[PDB]
Amino acid sequence: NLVFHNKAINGTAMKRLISRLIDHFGMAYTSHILDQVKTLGFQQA
Amino acid sequence: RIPFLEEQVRKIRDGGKLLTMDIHRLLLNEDNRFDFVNEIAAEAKQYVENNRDEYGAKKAILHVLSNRMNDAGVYRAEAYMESDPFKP
Amino acid sequence: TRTLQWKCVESRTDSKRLYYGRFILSPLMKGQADTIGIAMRRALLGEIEGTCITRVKSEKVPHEYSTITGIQESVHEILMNLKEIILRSNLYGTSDASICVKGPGSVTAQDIILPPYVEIVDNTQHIASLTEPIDFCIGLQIERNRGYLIKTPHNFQDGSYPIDAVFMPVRNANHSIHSYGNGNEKQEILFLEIWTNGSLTPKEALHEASRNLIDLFIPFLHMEEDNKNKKKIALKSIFIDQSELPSRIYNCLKMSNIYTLLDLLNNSQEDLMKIEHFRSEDVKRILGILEKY
Amino acid sequence: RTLQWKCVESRTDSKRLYYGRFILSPLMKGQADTIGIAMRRALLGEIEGTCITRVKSEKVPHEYSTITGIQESVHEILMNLKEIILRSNLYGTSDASICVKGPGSVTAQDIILPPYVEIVDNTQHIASLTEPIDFCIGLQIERNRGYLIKTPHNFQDGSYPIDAVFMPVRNANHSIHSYGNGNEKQEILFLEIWTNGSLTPKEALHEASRNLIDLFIPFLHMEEDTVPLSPFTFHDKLAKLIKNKKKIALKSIFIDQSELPSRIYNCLKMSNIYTLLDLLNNSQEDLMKIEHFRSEDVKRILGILEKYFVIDLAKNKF
Amino acid sequence: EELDFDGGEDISFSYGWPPLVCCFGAAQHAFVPSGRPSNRLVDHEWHERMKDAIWDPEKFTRAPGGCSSNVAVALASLGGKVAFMGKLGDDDFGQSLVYFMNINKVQTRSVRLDSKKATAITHMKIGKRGGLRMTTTKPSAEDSLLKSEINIDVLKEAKMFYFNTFSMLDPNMRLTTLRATKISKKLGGVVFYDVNLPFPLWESGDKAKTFIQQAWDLADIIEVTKQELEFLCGIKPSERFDTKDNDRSKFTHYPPEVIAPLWHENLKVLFVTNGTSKIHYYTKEHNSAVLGLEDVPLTPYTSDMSASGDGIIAGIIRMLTVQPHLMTDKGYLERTLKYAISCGVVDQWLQARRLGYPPKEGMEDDVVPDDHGIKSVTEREYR
Amino acid sequence: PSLSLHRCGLPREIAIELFQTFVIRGLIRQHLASNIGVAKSKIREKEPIVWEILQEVMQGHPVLLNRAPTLHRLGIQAFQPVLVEGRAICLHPLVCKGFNADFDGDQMAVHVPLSLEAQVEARLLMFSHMNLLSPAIGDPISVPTQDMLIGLYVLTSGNHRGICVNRYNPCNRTKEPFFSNSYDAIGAYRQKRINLDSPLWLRWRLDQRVIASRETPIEVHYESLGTFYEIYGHYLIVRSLKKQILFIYIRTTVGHIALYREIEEAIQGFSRAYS
Amino acid sequence: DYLVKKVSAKDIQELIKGERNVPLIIDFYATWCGPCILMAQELEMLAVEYESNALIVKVDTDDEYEFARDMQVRGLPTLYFISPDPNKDAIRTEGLIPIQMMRDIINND
Ligand SMILES: [Mg+2]
Repeated sequence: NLVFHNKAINGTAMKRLISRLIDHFGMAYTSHILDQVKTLGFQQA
Repeated sequence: RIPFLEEQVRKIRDGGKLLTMDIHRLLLNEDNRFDFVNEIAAEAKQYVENNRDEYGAKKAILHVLSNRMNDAGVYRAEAYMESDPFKP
Repeated sequence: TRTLQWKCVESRTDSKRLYYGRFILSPLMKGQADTIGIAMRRALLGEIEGTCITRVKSEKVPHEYSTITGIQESVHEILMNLKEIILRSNLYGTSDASICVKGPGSVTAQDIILPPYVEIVDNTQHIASLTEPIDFCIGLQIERNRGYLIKTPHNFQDGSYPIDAVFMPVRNANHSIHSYGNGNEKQEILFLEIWTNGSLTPKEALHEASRNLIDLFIPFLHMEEDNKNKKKIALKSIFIDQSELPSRIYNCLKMSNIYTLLDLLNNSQEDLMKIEHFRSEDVKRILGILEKY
Repeated sequence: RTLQWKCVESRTDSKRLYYGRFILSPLMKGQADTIGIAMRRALLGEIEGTCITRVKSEKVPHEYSTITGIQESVHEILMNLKEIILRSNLYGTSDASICVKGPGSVTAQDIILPPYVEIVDNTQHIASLTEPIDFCIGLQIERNRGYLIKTPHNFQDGSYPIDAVFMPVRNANHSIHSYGNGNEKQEILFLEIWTNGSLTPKEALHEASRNLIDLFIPFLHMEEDTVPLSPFTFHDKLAKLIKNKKKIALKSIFIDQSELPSRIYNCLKMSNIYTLLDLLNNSQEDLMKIEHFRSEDVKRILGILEKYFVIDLAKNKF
Repeated sequence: EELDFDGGEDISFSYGWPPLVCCFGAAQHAFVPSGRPSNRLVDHEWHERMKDAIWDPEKFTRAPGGCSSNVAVALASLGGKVAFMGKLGDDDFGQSLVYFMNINKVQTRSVRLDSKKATAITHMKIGKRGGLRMTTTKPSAEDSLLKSEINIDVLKEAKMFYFNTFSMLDPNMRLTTLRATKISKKLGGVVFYDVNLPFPLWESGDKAKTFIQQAWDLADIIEVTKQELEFLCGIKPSERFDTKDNDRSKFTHYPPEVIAPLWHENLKVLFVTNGTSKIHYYTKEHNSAVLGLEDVPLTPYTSDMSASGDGIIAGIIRMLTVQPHLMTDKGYLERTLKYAISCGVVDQWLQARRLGYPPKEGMEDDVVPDDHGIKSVTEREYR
Repeated sequence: PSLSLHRCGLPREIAIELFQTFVIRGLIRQHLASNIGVAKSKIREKEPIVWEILQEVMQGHPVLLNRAPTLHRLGIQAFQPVLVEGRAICLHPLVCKGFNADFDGDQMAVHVPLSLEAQVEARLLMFSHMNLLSPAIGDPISVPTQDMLIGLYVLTSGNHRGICVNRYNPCNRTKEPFFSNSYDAIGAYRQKRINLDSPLWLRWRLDQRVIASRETPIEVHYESLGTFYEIYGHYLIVRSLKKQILFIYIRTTVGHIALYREIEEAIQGFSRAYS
Repeated sequence: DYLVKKVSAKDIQELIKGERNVPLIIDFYATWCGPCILMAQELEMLAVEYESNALIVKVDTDDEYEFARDMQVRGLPTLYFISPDPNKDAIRTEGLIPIQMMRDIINND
């Protein structure tokens, strides 16, 4: 149920997204989400 | 129902990310996170004082956490030990 | 005894349109697992034949090319429903199919009249629903290609609506490597995962991909039946100037980027003729001068 | 026979450097990339070579000490012997020796080899001699793949190991070009192979193809679940299966042996039921979901099962 | 002159798409009918350099094929629906054979087991002078299947019938296999005659032709080898058979005028195969040929080149039983030939990798209770 | 990069130097050892059994890592050691960025707790998944690093849209086919039939969470039958006569849908593995 | 210097025309055939267990193509388990059979 994004995502956008996911899901879900985001970012780069 | 999702589930079950979820779930019913640590330490000491070698599968703390998670309706392995059957 | 064996560890059938398979190749050495995995993944994703619907002749059914009075959904929706039909066949070339249904209220599903070669995997797929009383007749064409339909056979069609549908029998594939080494030996185990659309089991996909790879790598083994100045730079570095030549010829050769004797020997008589203001008398004189030594 | 390959170019830059170019023109759309990448990964890291593995000198305190009469030290002699290129086809370990005396330059022509191993360069520099001193060196040759780390030092004393590199192919490259066929997309494939002289690029190509075929073969064998490399691997296996353990004899019994009408037989075959144990696993309720079945054939199969076997595992009434 | 038991019609109920193939004959293990001198496309430049590591036989002799059980197992491995009809014994060997077929997905419902007769045992009598043995004392299970035992139901479901000339040797089995062929032909189906002339049929050409003339007429698809084709006709081999270069004299494509005598009315296609090197097909209106590799790892226990023919036949049957309306098309026949060559090469590779090399002069390997074999790396040693 | 958030790569020599006591206890406990000297000689012999016992001991024993300069409050964290070959400790990129990683070789001190209370405190309090917010104001201390941000920006950047993608004005004169699922789009991208920046139409399953700006549609094609198409800058809504959202199509690239799919599948896999 | 020794045309048709006290195992083989090479190993293993109670010989099928057709042979891997006594018959086996069947034939028949 995450917001669909169609614009560029800079560092501040990622920081705000993580700060909102910590409050909405918790640290347990956010850790795995951040790990998967890291993997996808490394693959794309 | 995503079809291609079994790989990361197996990775979670194997790498040991289940304990990170179980600790956070158990910290949802306790007010202080220090009394919970003290209670777990006391229970582990009482369980290791009875049987020295038979503290569980490998350790006692993991055994205590598995016993606490199995009494709430969540099936967990004995002391979170699952060997790899594909090791030659 | 150190024999490469393969096993199917996991097998799941999530639905009639989805499958799963996990395989293991244990005694592989170092560096081979990644190559085998990449090759098998490419073969599974590109070298497996599939069957789908290419053309749809909807001119038989009553429609105004934008909407159908009897069919609830539009023509685009019924085309998108037809392109999702999974078929299992060993067709060579092309084949024609037809679906005709008569009834006041009917849901067109698995009503395709197919030759014995072609089969339908899922009979619950809906082509069109909430059909009002009307004569519903659709003409279909089926092909069997590996990649896709790059170009249609008939560029001009009367009422046939081509569908750009990819065959893609395997939906996804992935590999993993687990290293098991103690000391100097370093063994690797390959873990292949295959997801098929139901047209073929994941076990048959491995055999098809392996046979396709072998057929691709065999052609490299095919064999056809059988039925003073005498040093190096003393002559090579001799620029044309030192060898006496008439002026006309000297100037011409120079404009032709011919400086040394090797450039003159490399150039033939025909291209020499091409040179402007170069004549046959010249070609005989330059040959003589090159031979007069 | 439409695909045609031919050696476009073949040169010999040096006695230890060969170059060959090839072409595969009638290739198809997606086959070229796969062929190219697989042949590249097979030419670099799947072909094997023979190199000197261990060297034994006459009498030296350590590998870093010098020796009279020779300009280079023992370390430089080992580094020069490391670059010697050899050719062989049989696995194992062979011995060689150099026994040159007198002033001059010791080269590869001075190595004496078993009748299986040969030399390629025959002009490489090992060391230089300035005084009439006998030079006697022991050698050890071995065929393998990859590069070897000189970790073990047992089974021999007074010998210095050298880290050999069993890589015959130096570099490889492939290029893909379009054929221009209009509707159908066809592609041309080129291949460049640089070898160190131990084998021609054509032989390296053939060997890489054979290695790829050997790697892809095992997927077509029978699925494993008794000694391999025996034509009677099924006789003794079946003889001991029903004799060693219990409840496994039902696995050896198949539906075919149990007399059944053709209808029930082919219906159970279409239902992925092949053995008697599988027919015993599913209860009587599961035999109804399969299409083209009735209630009388259930009685028939139950009766013939009671005639053949004593009772049923899961086919009982529940 | 044939009996049919129709009964209930279950044709469209549960027959499945892949047409059942009935492979008739005996069930044996590692039996090669005969062997004739032949040639092969190989790279002699690569063989002269690796003479110490490559097993190349002095005189090359290729067998026509294997057995019906081998063809059935190969066709089931390719993915087809096979069924073997034959009679076997109830001893341990027959039961082991049945197991083999079953574990490979061949359908053994047709196979019939007897308790009084063995599997491979034939009783013989010394007879008169000259060592003329008499086989009359007892038939084997294989050569004794009664006409009654033929499972009619399979022959009704099957659309292609396969049988060799090995069963037509015994007078009792000959009538049975001819009855089975005519039953499968009248009920609707094509017959595949894989002539693999056994040892006794290599005496003279006229006797071999008149012996198989009962067959060769009830079959639509016939697969012959080049040596057998030259033996049936008056063609004498004029090749070297031992040279180290390809001179195009071998792998000869005979003109259609040589195929005219043996041709008959109901014949559709004729495959003359020189192995996995070159396969020629002769039809009514056109004819062509397809080349092949036949350069595979050749070890002892595998130099007879039988899995190649087994895989060729399996691929041909698999491609011709799926699209029966394109048995005469040129492009489909070329694709069938290429697929059969690929299948034969793959099966030869598999047999060479499964059955390893025999132990060399220095043998210290663990003794298998029935044989002794080492891998490829083990055979590549100095001494 | 392959390590998780809680695991750390511990070299072999450091691991044995730390767990010598535990591995000697394990040797003397079960079998294959009768005295301390024999156990020490077996450990020095570099046998496979001592490495197997070392792995069995360090399977679930927490270890503490602390940098030499303890400037920040999160400089001391707990990890689970993994036996790795080499002479360098392998850590997670996010934790390394959060621990003030330098270009020079930063020395890392490794400490091993002994008592049960220390182990419980390290496993329940000092792990990295329990401390992700800085105590200054509450901002996430573990944020994607430079390379991860570059990858995400290249994914969610898109491509040109106006004069940089078309030469002449499009007023004088089709896109990729309507992909019913994002799986088909990713499969077509892996098959190299569409580029990463090539626009496409993805059928949206009327989730009604249409993310856009306060911008009226550019055109509304209101037909005579009553089904009008509302064409927006980023999506298309096909609405029938009686106020019914028939179809919704989204015009995006493969990067946005790839990121959305990976986040959603991570959430779903976490929720499923929890059970 | 092996156990099973080679024979020829005339010498093989002499142990049946004479007399003996041990069974005779006549083996047909051809150099070319692969299966036979295996059969020879198990025949040698069987002969090393019966050093005096059984005699095992072998005859090729390329130099003796006339002695094979009258012997009623149909394939390369074939054996003949003839008996010493007269009257009792001959057993012909066709294929690669296990050693257990060979033992059960030479002992119980
Ligand atoms: Mg620093």
